[PDB]
Amino acid sequence: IEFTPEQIEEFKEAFMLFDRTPKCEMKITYGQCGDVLRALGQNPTQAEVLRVLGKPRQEELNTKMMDFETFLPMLQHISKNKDTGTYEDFVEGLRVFDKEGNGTVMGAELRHVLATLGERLTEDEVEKLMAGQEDSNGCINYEAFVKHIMSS
Amino acid sequence: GAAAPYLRKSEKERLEAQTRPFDLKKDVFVPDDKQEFVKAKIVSREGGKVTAETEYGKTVTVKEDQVMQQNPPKFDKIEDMAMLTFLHEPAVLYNLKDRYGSWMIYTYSGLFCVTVNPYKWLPVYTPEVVAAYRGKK
Amino acid sequence: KSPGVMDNPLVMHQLRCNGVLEGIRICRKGFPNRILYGDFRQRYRILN
Repeated sequence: IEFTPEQIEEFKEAFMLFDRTPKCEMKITYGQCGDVLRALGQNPTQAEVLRVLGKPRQEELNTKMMDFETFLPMLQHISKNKDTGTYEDFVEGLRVFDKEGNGTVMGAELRHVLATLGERLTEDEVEKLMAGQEDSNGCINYEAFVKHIMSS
Repeated sequence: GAAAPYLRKSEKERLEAQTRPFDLKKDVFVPDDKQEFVKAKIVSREGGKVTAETEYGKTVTVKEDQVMQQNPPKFDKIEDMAMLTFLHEPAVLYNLKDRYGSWMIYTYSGLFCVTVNPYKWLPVYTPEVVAAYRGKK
Repeated sequence: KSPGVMDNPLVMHQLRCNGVLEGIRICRKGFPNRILYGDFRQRYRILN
């Protein structure tokens, strides 16, 4: 496998954007390797990001810089992954909450699951995820929730 | 499970083999003034009456029913109480006295914990402790 | 009123007096952790 003329343009655009310098230099940080690939469309864990890091650095800013010559052999590798996820995994998953067959979810119980296990979201991102409107004591639903996530 | 620093007790406890050959099998708890309840051994049993010595070796004739059975050091200086097996008086008495002394005031005796007041501003209540403990596992 | 000091005669009596024995006889299985089952089910999901 190798990158097509359309794919090379996708990689070039995003990389050229990432070059943030008063005098430019054409490099990305190893930390920025995260959201780069994400904007490229590939959905990775931070585990997937660090896996392709030249330096055994973990999260920090100001370790290693990668050129496009280095970045492409990163991208070319990333494309191989198959397990990205569907909708119906998430439907099966989120149904487990149920107790009476309602597919309805209380707000507190819904915020807590986001925060606790995994790569995790913060208190702040939960405030963003739920800012209303006008349903008290105080329920969301699993169907409309997931479909909006996938919809973007 | 896995230990922490002094907030928990020394919960990375050992299993010192020395203690094992003792589980065989006729040792009991005798009443003392000094410590309270101590360790005695059944040497010879006169039916309803017994001849049980003590840590101090003094041989004494006793009446059956007083003899509380030994609850092995498999439950020495752990966090909770839960696992202490033979639940007669002295098995508990010894275990908490040495917990307080070992700097652990509060102790799990289930949900209804035991605390033996320290009376001293112990440096445990600092936001290092209160930074880690944020809906922790 | 002394810090760190303990007495045996007192504590002897007190552990016999706060129903600590019988108290451990039930509260040996008595769960000290207790949350909500809907959450724990939803939060564990795809482990299996």
